Amino acid sequence: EGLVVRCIQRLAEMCRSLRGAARLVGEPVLGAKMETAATLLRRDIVFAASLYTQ
RNA sequence: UUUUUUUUUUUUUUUUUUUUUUUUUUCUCCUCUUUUUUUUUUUU
Repeated sequence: EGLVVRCIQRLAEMCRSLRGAARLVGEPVLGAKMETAATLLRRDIVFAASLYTQ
């Protein structure tokens, strides 16, 4: 479980980039399920990163 | 005996206004027959 988190943060970028395409076309049927996936993917272990973040 | 790297949720907020129910048409139009008109009066 070291490459799973990196695969996750690679997937979330393309799902964050499909919204701009659905908005460009004008088809929010997919642009809504991409927003739901984007909010359904964000966990807290992903953002842990380093020790002295803040 | 299968390594290394590929960032992410638009920036902004400390804008004035001194009025008053309604609202605006329809034309001139043959009234039939015992009458002058009776009348005081009293019991409410």
